[PDB]
Amino acid sequence: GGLGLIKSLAEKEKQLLERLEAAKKEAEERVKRAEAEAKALLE
Amino acid sequence: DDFAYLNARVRVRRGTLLKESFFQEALDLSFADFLRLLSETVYGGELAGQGLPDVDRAVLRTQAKLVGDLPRLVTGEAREAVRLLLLRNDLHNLQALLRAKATGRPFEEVLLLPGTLREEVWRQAYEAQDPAGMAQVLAVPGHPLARALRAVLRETQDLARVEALLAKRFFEDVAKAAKGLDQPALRDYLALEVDAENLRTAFKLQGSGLAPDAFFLKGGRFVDRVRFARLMEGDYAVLDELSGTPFSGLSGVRDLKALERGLRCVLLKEAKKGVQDPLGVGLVLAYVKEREWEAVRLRLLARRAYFGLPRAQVEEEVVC
Amino acid sequence: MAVIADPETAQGFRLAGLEGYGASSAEEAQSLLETLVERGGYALVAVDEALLPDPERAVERLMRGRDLPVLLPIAGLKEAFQGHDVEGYMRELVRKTIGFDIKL
Amino acid sequence: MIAPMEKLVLAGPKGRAKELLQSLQQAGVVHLETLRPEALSAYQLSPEERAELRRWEAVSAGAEHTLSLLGLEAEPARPFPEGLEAAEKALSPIQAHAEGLTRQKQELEEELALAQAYLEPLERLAALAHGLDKSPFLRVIPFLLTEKELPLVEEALRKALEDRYLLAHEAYAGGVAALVVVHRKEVDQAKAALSRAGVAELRLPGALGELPLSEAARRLKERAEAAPRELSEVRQHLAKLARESASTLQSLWTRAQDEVARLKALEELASGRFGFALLGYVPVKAKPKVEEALARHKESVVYAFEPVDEHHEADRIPVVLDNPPWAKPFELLVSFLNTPKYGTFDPTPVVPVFFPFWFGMIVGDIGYALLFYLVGRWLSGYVKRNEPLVIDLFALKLKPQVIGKLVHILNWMVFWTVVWGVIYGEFFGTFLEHLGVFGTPEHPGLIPILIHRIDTAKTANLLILLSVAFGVVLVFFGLALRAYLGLKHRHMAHFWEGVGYLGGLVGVLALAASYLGNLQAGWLQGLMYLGFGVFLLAVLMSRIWLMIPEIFTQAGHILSHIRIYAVGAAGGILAGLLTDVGFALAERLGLLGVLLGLLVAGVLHLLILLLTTLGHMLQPIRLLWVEFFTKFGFYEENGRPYRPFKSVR
Repeated sequence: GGLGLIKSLAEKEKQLLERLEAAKKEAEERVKRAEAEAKALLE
Repeated sequence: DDFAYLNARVRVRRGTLLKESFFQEALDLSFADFLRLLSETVYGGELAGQGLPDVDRAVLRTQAKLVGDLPRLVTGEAREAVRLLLLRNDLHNLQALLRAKATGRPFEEVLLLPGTLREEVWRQAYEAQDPAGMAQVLAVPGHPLARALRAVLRETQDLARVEALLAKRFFEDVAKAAKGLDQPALRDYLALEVDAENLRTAFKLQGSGLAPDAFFLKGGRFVDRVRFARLMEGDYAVLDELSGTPFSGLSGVRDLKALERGLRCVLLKEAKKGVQDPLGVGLVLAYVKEREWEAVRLRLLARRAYFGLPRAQVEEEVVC
Repeated sequence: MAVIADPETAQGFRLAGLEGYGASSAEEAQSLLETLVERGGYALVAVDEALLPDPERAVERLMRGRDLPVLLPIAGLKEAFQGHDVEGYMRELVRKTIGFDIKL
Repeated sequence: MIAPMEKLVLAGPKGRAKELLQSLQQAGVVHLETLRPEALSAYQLSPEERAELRRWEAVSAGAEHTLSLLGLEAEPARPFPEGLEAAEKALSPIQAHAEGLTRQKQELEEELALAQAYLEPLERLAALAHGLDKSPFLRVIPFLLTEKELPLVEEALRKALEDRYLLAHEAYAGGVAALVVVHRKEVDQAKAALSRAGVAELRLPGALGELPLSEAARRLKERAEAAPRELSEVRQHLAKLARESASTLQSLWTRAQDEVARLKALEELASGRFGFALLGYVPVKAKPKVEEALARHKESVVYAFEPVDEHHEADRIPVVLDNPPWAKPFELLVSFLNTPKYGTFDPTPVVPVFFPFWFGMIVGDIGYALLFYLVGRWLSGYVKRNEPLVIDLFALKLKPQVIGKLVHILNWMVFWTVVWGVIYGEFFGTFLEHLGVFGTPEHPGLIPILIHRIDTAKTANLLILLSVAFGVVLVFFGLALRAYLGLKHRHMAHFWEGVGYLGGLVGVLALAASYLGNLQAGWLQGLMYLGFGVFLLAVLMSRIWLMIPEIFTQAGHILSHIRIYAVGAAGGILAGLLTDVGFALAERLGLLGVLLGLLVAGVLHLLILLLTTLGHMLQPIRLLWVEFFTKFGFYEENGRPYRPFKSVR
């Protein structure tokens, strides 16, 4: 099915948007790790 | 084709007309009395609410309902004749379309009043690369504007001088088609309109100093090109030279307001001669011009009631 | 330039080649006034008397400096049967201006 | 017959979509589809893509205007792969030189026209202006007017300065250059009075009606002496630029039209959120070419070629002919009509099967057949010349493919035409009067005529029966096609209607040949009763009230086939009358003006051929389109044709 191929494209775009959302979210998780390390180092 | 089956509905619509006392009593109102009298009128059947713009929109809808059908319900030589009656709104829509294409505003900029062809054609004509392609998109078979704009289109791409020369060729081809019909009175009425428009261009261009032969048109019978140049110059004697023609009372006038008022008066008087022809098509043209005089009277009384005009302020509007 | 009176009034100005607006209520008149003030339009604004009598308010609140969009309390046509009572406007003007109303 | 025309989709990434779109436009063998509705984006490309597309479209428009001002026409060719700004730079210099040359040509042409319009008049008026050129006391009222009605303005001159106002008209007899001179202000008043009497000042445009008359005459003479060599050099440099840059402009216009078509095709995409899909239809015969195009996708991002729909509901299906090589040329006449409903009966084969047969039955002049053969030889030489046929007052511009299809159709017509003309036995009309090639018992000279056709006492009923049999057979074939198509679409209304109309026609022919025909109505009385019963039974099973009006209209359509035999007999009788008159007036009237009489008769025969044979051929295809299509319908919703990606080349 062609719109079932659109559905396979929906699984793939969930993978793409997953890489997007995990990247731009995991970056702020590393922001958390960085501020933890540096604030403890300052203290 | 049948100039009588349409003439029966024309006589029925002629039965649906307001008298002169409907406006004479309307000389004193307060737009609520006028709203009630219009609510009695058939044109108030599309009466939406209160206000001048609602009144004008209802008048336009009533004009489309009672006058727009005359372009339909006919086929043949009678259709080719009756198409060239409600043609000023179509040429105005085409002129606004050319002005919008040359200007650059939105395609929904002008309000695009009702004419003869489909408005979807006018919407589709907003996007066209060639002017001849836009003419072919606007090409109806018996549309005189389609033949006029195509013949005038062999000058440039899109010019304002092209638009003015297209209006000149539009009046010229209208006169050519009016000569090219088997109608004893429609040719005379169209020629009277052509000579009046020549006089109107002369009075609007009096003192401009431009070339009158480039401004003067061909198709009239009441005036001369030398008379046209004399009207182009500051000589009201040429307007006094109009004796015996339908331009009788148009004499001793220099102000264009009362001049075109009397011109419209002479045109409506010539249109009153259309009741003599109950078998041709000029009776329907008389009905259309009667609805036009009613429409001018309606928007006039509407402005008078909405702005509180004096009776003397519009006394020169209902003399005929 | 720009004016605000009424759509029926403003279409004459747009026919002049002059930017028009039109508001039925006085608050919407200050709304359109505020609109053309924020969208600083060539420095002139005329306002009808019937909507705003003394339309200095939006420019003295917003464009306190530079004096640029010149305001005019213009007369409206349904009221221009009367003719604004120009003398009374002038008396009101000098009384607003130097405080001291007298007779000319 | 129409092909399978399967549907197909694919998807990938967006840049992958642009690359695959460029390939599938290079392999432009598939019509597209919208597929807007579900689970996908609108695939609005980019504002940057919109700007580049507007730039390329303006480039194509500028190339079109450059060819127009050059006068050349847009001929497709192999494109020029170049950058957009680079192609713009290549366009801009030639377009600038062309625009400047065109404006200079228009200006110099109008200037030479206005100079030649008043050259000698300005010179004679300047020779008359040897005593007031710019004298600050008296104006110079010039009027290049009509013939010597000089007293009509001399009345106003008598109203002017009476023993003064030097006013005469010297020369240049195309217009009497009435020059008057009195003063400044009184002369202005007198010019007003003379214009009231009818007068005009020599007001030229530019500077000639704006500078002093001696200086205007010098400038006009200078422009008149200079304009011819300038116009010749302008035309020469314009033609040189055209012959130097037309191929580059054409390749640029081809590449620009290709890129613009690719951009417009990019508007029809179906995005998948940083990824994109596309779908459409294409025939089954190019599925190998479709796969060969599909290999160029990045990992061949998967294209699926799914099957087309059934007899129900295939309206966005593309349409194509797909005829045989024998049947390929017949499609051009069928192209004047619309397209089918994707499962309808392609009647294109019966067109070449019967139209040439009825055409050969129509015209039986072997000399006119050889004239058509020589005309086809001339057209074939034009085709071998590989030039598009251009007919100016006929406005007939033709590529060689349509002309070759016409020539093949003409040869296929002429074969059966010569066959039936040998059957009628007529060489350039009745040459058997002069050289008795046809054989009758009245005067046997040579081989006998199968159809004598000069005598109708033995041949007319046979010819009418032949026409009626061919017409009833075609009517049976058309009603059978209607019923078979109603069975194929499984809509019993159309099939039962075709069955009832066929039964009514059969019973009508049976009752006609029984009552109005011969005797012995026993073998066909039950036949007519069965036809009437079939008509009534299908009327009950149909209930459409498609009345005896419909049956009588079908009957008239069947009976109209005798017009073929009618027009054939008419043309034959006319040709025989003209040939007998020519042979008599040549040989029997003297036997000496055989050249003059034969030439006049052949010229009249050529005039009659030019007046008759066009409509004579037209009546067969008119009968074909009016019968074979109309019994089978062929007037339902017109179909949607195969509009693949163009790649105009």
